[PDB]
Amino acid sequence: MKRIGVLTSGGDSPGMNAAVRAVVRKAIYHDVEVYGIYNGYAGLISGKIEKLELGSVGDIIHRGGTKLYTARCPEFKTVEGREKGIANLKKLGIEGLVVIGGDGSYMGAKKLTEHGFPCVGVPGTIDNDIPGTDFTIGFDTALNTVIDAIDKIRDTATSHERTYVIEVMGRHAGDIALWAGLAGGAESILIPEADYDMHEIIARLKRGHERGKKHSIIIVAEGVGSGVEFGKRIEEETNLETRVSVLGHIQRGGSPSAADRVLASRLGAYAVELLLEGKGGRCVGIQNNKLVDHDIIEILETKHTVEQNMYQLSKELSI
Amino acid sequence: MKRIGVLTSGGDSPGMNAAVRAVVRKAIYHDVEVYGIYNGYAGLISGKIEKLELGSVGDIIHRGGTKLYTARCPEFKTVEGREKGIANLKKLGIEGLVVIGGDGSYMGAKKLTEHGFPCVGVPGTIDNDIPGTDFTIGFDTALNTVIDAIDKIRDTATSHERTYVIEVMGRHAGDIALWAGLAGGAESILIPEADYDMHEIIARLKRGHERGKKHSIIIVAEGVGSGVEFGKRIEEETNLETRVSVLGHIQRGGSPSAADRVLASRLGAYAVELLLEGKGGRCVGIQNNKLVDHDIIEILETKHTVEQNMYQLSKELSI
Amino acid sequence: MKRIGVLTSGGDSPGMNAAVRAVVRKAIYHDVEVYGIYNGYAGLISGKIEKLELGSVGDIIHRGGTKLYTARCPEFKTVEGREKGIANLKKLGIEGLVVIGGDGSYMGAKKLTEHGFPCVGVPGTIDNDIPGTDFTIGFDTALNTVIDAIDKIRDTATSHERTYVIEVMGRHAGDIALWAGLAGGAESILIPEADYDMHEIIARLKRGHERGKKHSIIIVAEGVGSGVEFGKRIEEETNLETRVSVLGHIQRGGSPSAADRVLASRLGAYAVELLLEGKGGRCVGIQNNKLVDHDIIEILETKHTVEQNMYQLSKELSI
Amino acid sequence: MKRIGVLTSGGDSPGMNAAVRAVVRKAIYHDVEVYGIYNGYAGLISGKIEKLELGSVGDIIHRGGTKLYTARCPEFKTVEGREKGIANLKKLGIEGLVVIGGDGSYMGAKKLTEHGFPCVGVPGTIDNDIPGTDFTIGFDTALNTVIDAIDKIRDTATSHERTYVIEVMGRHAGDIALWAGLAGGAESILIPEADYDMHEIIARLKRGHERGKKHSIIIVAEGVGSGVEFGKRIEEETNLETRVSVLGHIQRGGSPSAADRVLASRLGAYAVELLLEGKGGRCVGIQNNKLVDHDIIEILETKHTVEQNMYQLSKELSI
Repeated sequence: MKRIGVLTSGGDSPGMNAAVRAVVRKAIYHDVEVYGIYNGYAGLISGKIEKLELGSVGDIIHRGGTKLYTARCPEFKTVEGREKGIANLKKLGIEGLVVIGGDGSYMGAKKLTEHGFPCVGVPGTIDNDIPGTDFTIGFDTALNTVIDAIDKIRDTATSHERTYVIEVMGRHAGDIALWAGLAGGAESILIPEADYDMHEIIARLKRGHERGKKHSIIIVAEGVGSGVEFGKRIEEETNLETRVSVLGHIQRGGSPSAADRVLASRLGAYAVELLLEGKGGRCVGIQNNKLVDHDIIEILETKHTVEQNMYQLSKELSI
Repeated sequence: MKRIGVLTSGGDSPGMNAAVRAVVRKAIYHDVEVYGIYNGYAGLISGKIEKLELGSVGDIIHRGGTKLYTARCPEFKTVEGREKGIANLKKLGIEGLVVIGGDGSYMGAKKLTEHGFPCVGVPGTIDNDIPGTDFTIGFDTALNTVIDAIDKIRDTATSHERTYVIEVMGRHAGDIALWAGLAGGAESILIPEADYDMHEIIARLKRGHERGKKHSIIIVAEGVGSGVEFGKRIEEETNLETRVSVLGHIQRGGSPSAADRVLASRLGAYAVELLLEGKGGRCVGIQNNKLVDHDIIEILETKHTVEQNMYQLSKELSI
Repeated sequence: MKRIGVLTSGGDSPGMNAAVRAVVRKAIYHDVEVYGIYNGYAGLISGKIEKLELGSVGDIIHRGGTKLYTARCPEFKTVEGREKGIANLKKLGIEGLVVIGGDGSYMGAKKLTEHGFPCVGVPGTIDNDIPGTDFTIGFDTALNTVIDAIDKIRDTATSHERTYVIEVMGRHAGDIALWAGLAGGAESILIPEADYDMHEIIARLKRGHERGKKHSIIIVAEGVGSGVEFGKRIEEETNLETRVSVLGHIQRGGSPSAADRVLASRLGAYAVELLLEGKGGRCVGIQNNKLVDHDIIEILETKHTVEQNMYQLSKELSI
Repeated sequence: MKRIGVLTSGGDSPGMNAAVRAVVRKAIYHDVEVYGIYNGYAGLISGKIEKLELGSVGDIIHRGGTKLYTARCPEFKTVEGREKGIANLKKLGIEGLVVIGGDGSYMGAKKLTEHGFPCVGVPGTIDNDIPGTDFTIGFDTALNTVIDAIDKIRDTATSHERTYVIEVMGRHAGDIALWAGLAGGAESILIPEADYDMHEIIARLKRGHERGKKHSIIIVAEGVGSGVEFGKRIEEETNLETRVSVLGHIQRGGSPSAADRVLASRLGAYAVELLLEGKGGRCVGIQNNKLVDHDIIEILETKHTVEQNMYQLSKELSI
């Protein structure tokens, strides 16, 4: 292989630039040309595609977002859109693709592999919800964004002796909520993977202000519901000054943590390695602190777990 | 004067600990005892009041919030509550008070001055809306909190070529919005002090994506209305992927900037100075980069201004 | 067991407070009293020891440093000092210790175990150089402190087209330098575990400014030598504007990352678990993303490794 | 005037990009072309000069450093180099310059003004040492960088009960040291503008550990001397665990504070205003919180002051 393409799709995550940078530098190390495909899969159709040179990735490792941009491409799922896509690839003689992003995106990449264009998938999402990896690029950075906000809310909650409900992103996964709750010492944490009881939660909360906890923080993964809901249902059964904050899209942006930069660098180079190796339809990741890769289809079946032993601990440390 | 009290009321702001620390150290420098009154004016009634020693303020300069806590005291406005308050003061022989916080709080302090208890007011609020000062303690820190969030939203807005409406606090004042908009290069800024036109705003926004601005940031002071409102009214007349984020209470918390620490230190010591000087019913502040103090009643009349020359500039730099 | 003690010794690391908080809450969860021993082992001698209550650990999870303090105790290594230590323990009926900190500290804890006081060791150091764990509490936070400083130096190095040598801590281990070099995209990285050639480094550096790299960052673990030394030996063979910066003790302080909070919470609670279990002379940690514990003596022999596959990568991505 | 040029020289400072962005947008607002001159004055000689478009300044307001780069140009001081400079300007028909940076740089701009090329100077330096302005672009951001490092050192100094000497930049001015010392609650502050006594400093320091201050922070402007020097002379007369840290070039880099963005935006636009007005040989700034401009030569004579009333305060709050 002498020429490959690279793109980012799904929700952007911090560390995507560091991955792109890694795919480019690693390929050029091996005398392979790399083409930046812009706007996710929507670039395979518009043909917005450009050679990426060394100087192209020379000031991005520390930058949030993706310099290739990202976009939803239903067009590409159609046989028509798909072949417009393939035709643009052949046209530039691109032989393989590294796809960086969500689990929506791993489908486009197995499709292309079956049509002669080997693709390797790279997990980019703050949600930490891609199978085949303990960790996705942007998770760690998200966590730091969250705890930073929580730390600031604790200052005001404490000064005013108020209780706060904080909604975190995560889509359908409780990892952000679970790790950020733990890390911020939240009185309770609500996540899709583990049962909660709202009465047990009020209870823990009255028996905190009894003993003189004046303030509390409750963490709610957006995958369980709305913080503005939980906050009111709480104000009712305690008649107690409650505030809600919905952190929102800040969780997505920002210069990536050291953890995410290293992860993106390691996985991006890894991906190129397998492409240049005759492997296609694989995704890479980190499992048990070891770099692994997997047949994509084998593991799109497998369902996501948080570590329950970590949820228990959050209960034991909140009392 | 040999014994004074100090308290924080209204919304807490970062830098309040640094002010308290300054009031305590400055008084003790002058052989004056200081008493920490907890829970704002609500402590003058409960009598939750404690001598503050040097070691009391020895690890707070960098801490957000107020270690004296703060609370609303309608009780204290009543003649009854007020005299319970006065009685607790006499009881401990506290002769004067430094009051740190909002403009609600400057009233309690003029009241006490007329009843023989000289009080000096110190501007603590992130809103920057206290007359007698160009700047209030916590403003600068708020600004940094805001631009930090904006910087993170710009990463995702840019990657996805989306337009964002960001709601900032400020109560009734546009200073947060105005300074943060400018500082983040917002396409437009909505503030109570200056007229905006929503059509002029859509216009500036179509004539941006014409020339190929894929993304925009619009800043809305909460004193003009709801970002979830503006965001939808925008989605309608552009049919264009709009997102809203309501920053919320993070703007209130967090370790204070260097600017706020210095300001709080300078004003807190200044306040003690005037108390120990036979001045009462005064507030202090910084005007034209000079430390000043003012008869409170003379200037509770005066109405708040942003700098309009700074609003113009924001228009000229957004086009 | 109904009563245990906890202390921090060695160099302090961010996340030590979160570990202490976890040891306290986890033990109180199980109806076990906990005593805070201050000033490391020097507290077992002075008897500066205090019961720790729930409210004791109620505002520290996000705090850098150790609220129990830490100090070197040669005294304690002596039979005399040691038995003054033991006598204070019996005096308060403390039956076991959780020891949080460096590998110096694991010796004190095996000593106590042989003298009827079961001790469990917990890895607290930014150096990431404790055997039995892939990661030590404070490493991740150190990394972020480093990359943050690097990011700032890159700004000025880039603007002025200068080359910079940056010395990072790590004692005898290259993990900080290795991970932070990778994460910051350093042109080269000098670490004790892997050979470097200074001429190969000048070479990579001339062949960078040939192709128009105006600026470079070189990372030096303090365990290989002095940056002020490498910088000059570089200025000589290139006659090229070189700057050195020695990051220093900032790498030790600061509010811990989400990663370090979680790690410290998990390992702290884990430690209590084994103490309360009849296990002594063990240290815990995380290996292959799994919580593990080890006979201390078995593994004080084992020698530290960085991941060499990660050093290669840094070479491949710098060219 | 229809065509101007803009460049940055001297030490780079955070907020220089925001100033450049402001000069460009403000001129284009008025139908005036702007040319980016690269590498400071060294670009007037090499002719490395490029038209700057709107999209040129579209993603820099939040960026540290200068995208125009900066360099020392002794060549330009020579009549020869100077006229190669002028010839490149005429060649592109550039009629005026906005010069952003140090006080070295204000000389180049008065020179050009006398040779028919009106120039306006804009204060860009972290040192806050440019006459005609209370504040220079990058100062505020420097302060925050410093206090952030101090806050981290306090964590470890406190945990270990050590005393620390911290050297800060500032060249010949004590403003960084003075403001950051105040803001960090330093035990003492050494600055060129105010006398210190080393024995008075040891004294304050023994009478601190008498009363049980276990740790202290001393701040030294690099313009008074070396921290590694003060630290040793302190270790001698106290025999007390002393540590030195030289913050270094981190103080120069990093995304600018909200304060610096606003200042740079305001002064940048202001500069263009005067150029387009027939004013030349002027520099702008902020004095008594008011935007002002000054004949350059009139005020290169005037000598720099810190506010002494602010140094006193630091003495009074440290005791």
